Amino acid sequence: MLDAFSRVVVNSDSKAAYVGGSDLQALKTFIADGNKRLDAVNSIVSNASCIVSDAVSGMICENPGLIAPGGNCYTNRRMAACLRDGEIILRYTSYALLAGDSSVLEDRCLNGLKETYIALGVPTNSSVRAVSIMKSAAVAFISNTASQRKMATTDGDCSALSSEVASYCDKVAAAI
Amino acid sequence: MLDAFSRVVVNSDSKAAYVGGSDLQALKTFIADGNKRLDAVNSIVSNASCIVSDAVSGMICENPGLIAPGGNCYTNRRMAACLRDGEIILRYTSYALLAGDSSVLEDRCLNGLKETYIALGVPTNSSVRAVSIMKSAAVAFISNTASQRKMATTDGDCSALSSEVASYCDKVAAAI
Amino acid sequence: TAVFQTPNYHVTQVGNEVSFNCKQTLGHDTMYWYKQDSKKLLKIMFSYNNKQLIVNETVPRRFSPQSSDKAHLNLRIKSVEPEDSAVYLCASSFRWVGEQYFGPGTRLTVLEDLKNVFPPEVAVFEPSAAAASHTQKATLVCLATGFYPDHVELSWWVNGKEVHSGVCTDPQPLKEQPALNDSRYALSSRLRVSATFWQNPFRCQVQFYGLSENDEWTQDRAKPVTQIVSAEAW
Amino acid sequence: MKSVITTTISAADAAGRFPSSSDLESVQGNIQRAASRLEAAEKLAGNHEAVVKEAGDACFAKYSYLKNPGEAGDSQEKINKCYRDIDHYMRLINYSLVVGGTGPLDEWCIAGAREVYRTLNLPSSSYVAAFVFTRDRLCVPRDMSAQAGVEYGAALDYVINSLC
Amino acid sequence: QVEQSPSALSLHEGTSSALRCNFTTTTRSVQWFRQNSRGSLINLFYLASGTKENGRLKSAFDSKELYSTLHIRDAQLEDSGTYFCAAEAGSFNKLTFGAGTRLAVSPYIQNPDPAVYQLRDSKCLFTDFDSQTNVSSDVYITDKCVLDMRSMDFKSNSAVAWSNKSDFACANAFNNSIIPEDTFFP
Ligand SMILES: *CCC1=C(C)C(=O)NC1Cc1[nH]c(/C=C2\N=C(C[C@H]3NC(=O)C(CC)=C3C)C(C)=C2CCC(=O)O)c(CCC(=O)O)c1C
Ligand SMILES: *CCC1=C(C)C(=O)NC1Cc1[nH]c(/C=C2\N=C(C[C@H]3NC(=O)C(CC)=C3C)C(C)=C2CCC(=O)O)c(CCC(=O)O)c1C
Ligand SMILES: *[C@H](C)C1=C(C)C(=O)N[C@@H]1Cc1[nH]c(/C=C2\N=C(C[C@H]3NC(=O)C(CC)=C3C)C(C)=C2CCC(=O)O)c(CCC(=O)O)c1C
Ligand SMILES: *[C@H](C)C1=C(C)C(=O)N[C@H]1Cc1[nH]c(/C=C2\N=C(C[C@H]3NC(=O)C(CC)=C3C)C(C)=C2CCC(=O)O)c(CCC(=O)O)c1C
Ligand SMILES: *[C@H](C)C1=C(C)C(=O)N[C@H]1Cc1[nH]c(/C=C2\N=C(C[C@H]3NC(=O)C(CC)=C3C)C(C)=C2CCC(=O)O)c(CCC(=O)O)c1C
Ligand SMILES: *[C@H](C)C1=C(C)[C@@H](CC2=N/C(=C\c3[nH]c(C[C@@H]4NC(=O)C(C)=C4[C@H](*)C)c(C)c3CCC(=O)O)C(CCC(=O)O)=C2C)NC1=O
Ligand SMILES: *[C@H](C)C1=C(C)[C@@H](CC2=N/C(=C\c3[nH]c(C[C@@H]4NC(=O)C(C)=C4[C@H](*)C)c(C)c3CCC(=O)O)C(CCC(=O)O)=C2C)NC1=O
Ligand SMILES: CCC1=C(C)[C@@H](CC2=N/C(=C\c3[nH]c(CC4NC(=O)C(C)=C4CC)c(C)c3CCC(=O)O)C(CCC(=O)O)=C2C)NC1=O
Repeated sequence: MLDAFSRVVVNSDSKAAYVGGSDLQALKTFIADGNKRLDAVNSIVSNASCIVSDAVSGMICENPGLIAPGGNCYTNRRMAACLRDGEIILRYTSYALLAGDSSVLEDRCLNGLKETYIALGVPTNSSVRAVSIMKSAAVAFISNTASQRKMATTDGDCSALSSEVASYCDKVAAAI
Repeated sequence: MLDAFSRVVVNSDSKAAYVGGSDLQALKTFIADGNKRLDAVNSIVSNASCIVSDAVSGMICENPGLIAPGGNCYTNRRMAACLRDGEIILRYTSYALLAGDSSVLEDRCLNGLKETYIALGVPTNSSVRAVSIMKSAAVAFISNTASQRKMATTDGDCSALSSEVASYCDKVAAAI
Repeated sequence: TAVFQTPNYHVTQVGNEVSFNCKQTLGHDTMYWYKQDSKKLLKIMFSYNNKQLIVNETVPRRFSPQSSDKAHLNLRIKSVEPEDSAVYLCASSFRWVGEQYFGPGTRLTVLEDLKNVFPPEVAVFEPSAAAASHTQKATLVCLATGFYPDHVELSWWVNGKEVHSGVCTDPQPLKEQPALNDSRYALSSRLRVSATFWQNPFRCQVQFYGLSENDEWTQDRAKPVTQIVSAEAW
Repeated sequence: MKSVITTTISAADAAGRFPSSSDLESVQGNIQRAASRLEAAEKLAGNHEAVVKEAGDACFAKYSYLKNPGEAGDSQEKINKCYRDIDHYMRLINYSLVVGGTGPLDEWCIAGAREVYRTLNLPSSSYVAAFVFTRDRLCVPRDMSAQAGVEYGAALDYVINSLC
Repeated sequence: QVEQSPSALSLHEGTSSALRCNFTTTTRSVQWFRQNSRGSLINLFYLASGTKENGRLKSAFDSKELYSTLHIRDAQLEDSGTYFCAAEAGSFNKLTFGAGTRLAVSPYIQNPDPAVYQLRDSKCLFTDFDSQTNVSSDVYITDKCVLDMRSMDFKSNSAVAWSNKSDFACANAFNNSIIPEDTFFP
């Protein structure tokens, strides 16, 4: 996996070039927003259980056929499977967010996921309803606009970070 | 793998229904013929060596090209391979018969067998001549009509069981 | 919110086929079909949880109920028979804990001969002069006569505003020719107002539910279809 | 699906063996005990709704605090699911009594159950309350025969012991 | 099954009364409805071995004694209808209904003015009588009807009687019935 700096270095390398001055100033911007980024990550991981059962309960909320016989959240074993998968995806997008790169999300989690699901019978339109709910639960927590819980941070615009985390959730909703 | 009762339960479950009264009486019929079924299984396994070398010798009997250079029973190594495969299939159909379900025959023995054979070069028209001979060796022993050996059982009609064991042999002859 | 059920009334002839529909906009997951006899006694016919029928109380083969959604339940009856005339009530509830919520119902009359269906004749009488001079109040009277089956809804409309203030429609109808097979019914209503209100220069309206396009009318008399028959006065 | 027949066959399959006397005796035991577990199974299947309903009432009687806002009974839809879950469990007990082993309980309701309930805030104790009530409520010979009481009570103890 | 008493009930405005309903097997809960004139079942109570109050109605359910009652206090005219108990008795899979109780409240008439008028047909109304009087072959006599002007707070029992035969006039229209001696005929 790569992070923000390794990603700049891989791109510089494809041209056999030392790191541009433009790229250095981008990276020092990355560094300037270091602490906002850490607060972003902290606001997701401190609420991970909330985010994952919100999203799965919601998925089932909008389509109760999932928990009728033959649906993929039917037994306790499949419900627990789905909760684990929600948790796993959220973990790899919190890696992405802390990394500044989607490298690890794509490499260690999304690669072959679409196939695995096709094989198992896991409804993909539903996985992405869950992931899209997690997207909003998460950008709420980042932006500190979640209804039932706040997290004291200093006053600033965290919108670039929220958009980042939403772009990683969309990478997931697209891998399948 | 499933057996007769687990199979009734899986079917009941697909409708989220407790086990019908009709199904219960079918199962108590299964139980009523319990002891005939055990005699059926005993009459196959007590003769397994007979059944398997009858069938393979017969396969070779009707087509001696199998044991000419290039045929698949040519060396001692391939002949012994074929005897093992005869024995294995007979074992999985005696599991089927004792189970009341073809679940274990299909899951642990037939799955990918057709492919494996295509890969190895194993003549499939011949495997099924052998399996079809085993079918008759077996329903003979069940029905106690084998020429050179009898097995003292009480007087009754074991025809449903024989048909069962022939249906499992046909599942094999069809998997390839 | 409520259990909604169509049609309200239905007349058909022995051998036709009928179909009632019930839906419910409550959060519910169980729906029932009850049959109310003419002795005012309810018996359950069918119950449904999700798509799966869970109660079937030995109804004859003609009655067949179809559910699509958990908020929908329909019932089709084929080869309708004369003893099937009753009120069909759809209910709804949670399966395990909760009270049953009912819907308006569907009265189904099954007629031997389809030509027994007559619409009403609506006639408004005028308030007595003595009444204005002795009670300082004037009382109007409406009469709906010679209809069958008793599937009618009577209202009073005064200058385009329906008035349920000071109105009294008879609870049960009056059979015109008792002991003469299916008698035709008559039904009176009253609208009392003040002498001043009448003095300044009303419409008695009777909605009737009869035959539909699902019935063959070969008689000379005009087809007795669902219609509004109203009388007026000023 | 764990059961006498499946357990025995797959012991033999693991060993490369045809069925032998141990295997045939094992099935014979399945024949002997058949007739009282199927009795339990039929009595349960014939009265599932009343059992489910007494059990759920007993649960919410023992833990009235569950009906508070924020608890797992703060809405009519949630209480109704609770009785639904109890019914799922009793359906699986029905299966367990018909198969002859705890297979159906094992795969279809035990497997994910601690994680699922940890995550939807469903106290383990409430289900234990409902199964203990059902167990103690059973009455011999009123409700079923003695050796069917044994089978029924047994599956209930198994499901109880999976929540401790 | 489920026996509900009394079968019918004729109460004066103000009277209080009770309806009982007895069951034969163990009952998990009881539901009381009132059926209005259009035939919808209005839910009154749903209870399990307790008491509940609602306005002028009060219900109770003793599960070990297998009974349930409905009490009506200070009966108003809006309380008329057919009243039903349903028990979840038996195997708790269906509701069993009782036979019904036909309940009818007749208004208390502050000041009675019994009379028999005649109505002129645009293109006999025995109004304003006292609720103690009852009414009765080509003469068409409808049963008593209780109307109410909620503006004037004035209730009035009226009956109506018509025919086409010219031999019959309003003078002795209500003759099979017992009209009060004070009836004023114009
Ligand atoms: C994500 C944006 C948030 C929105 C909701 C907002 O309105 N204010 C926000 C966050 C935010 N944080 C800072 C600055 C800091 N964040 C800090 C904690 C993180 N740095 C760490 O080392 C650790 C983990 C070990 C963190 C969790 C810290 C220490 C700072 C700097 C000083 C402080 O604020 O206490 C800013 C900008 C303020 C700044 O000076 O950068 C904003 C907007
Ligand atoms: C398969 C049909 C056979 C045909 C060839 C026939 O004409 N008679 C036949 C078999 C048969 N067996 C019984 C009844 C029993 N079989 C028994 C042995 C099996 N039960 C076991 O527990 C064991 C293994 C451990 C078995 C091998 C037993 C004990 C019985 C019951 C009593 C007995 O016969 O000794 C029947 C029907 C007779 C009945 O009462 O069911 C038939 C037709
Ligand atoms: C009953 C004893 C409990 C007490 C505590 C209470 O007050 N409510 C409950 C039950 C309850 N269950 C859910 C939702 C689920 N229940 C599940 C287990 C169920 N599913 C199965 O297949 C079987 C076993 C085979 C079991 C027993 C599962 C998997 C779910 C999630 C899917 C769903 O049906 O919603 C709730 C809702 C919890 C919420 O926050 O919405 C409640 C209250
Ligand atoms: C949850 C939001 C989904 C909804 C939609 C649904 O109905 N079922 C859901 C999820 C689900 N996932 C499995 C089983 C697997 N998921 C796998 C991928 C995850 N495992 C990983 O290590 C990672 C990260 C790299 C991912 C993302 C894999 C692999 C499996 C198979 C292994 C397993 O535990 O079964 C299931 C169960 C399907 C079944 O019947 O077995 C469900 C229901
Ligand atoms: C016998 C009736 C067939 C006739 C026809 C023939 O001419 N050759 C026959 C059989 C044969 N089978 C192999 C080799 C394999 N058979 C395999 C499947 C079996 N192995 C299992 O575990 C089971 C049960 C689940 C099955 C049914 C597999 C796998 C092999 C490959 C492994 C091996 O021992 O070679 C051969 C030999 C082909 C060769 O030249 O290697 C023959 C001749
Ligand atoms: C059924 C229709 C239903 C389910 C059960 C939910 C699905 C859902 N959740 C959405 C957003 C969301 N979830 C959370 C976490 C949650 N909110 C809190 O304040 C805390 C604490 C928790 C733990 C329970 C958050 C923060 C959000 C943020 C957005 C919001 O409006 O609250 C959501 C919206 C998706 C979208 O924007 O399209 C859905 C559908 N919600 C249900 O209604
Ligand atoms: C070459 C043409 C030839 C071979 C060598 C045999 C092939 C064959 N066997 C058939 C049936 C069969 N085999 C057995 C087992 C055998 N018979 C016994 O009594 C005992 C003991 C043994 C051990 C040797 C049995 C029981 C049977 C039953 C049927 C029968 O007729 O005996 C068979 C028939 C297949 C069919 O029905 O199409 C064949 C072709 N037989 C040969 O002729
Ligand atoms: C497998 C599903 C099985 C259950 C488990 C039980 C569960 C059960 N028992 C009941 C009924 C019931 N059971 C008992 C117990 C009891 N009575 C005695 O004579 C002996 C000494 C006692 C055994 C400990 C009593 C006392 C009652 C009546 C009390 C009541 O129902 O409120 C009832 C109420 C329905 C009814 O009245 O029939 C249920 C639901 N029923 C089943 O079908």
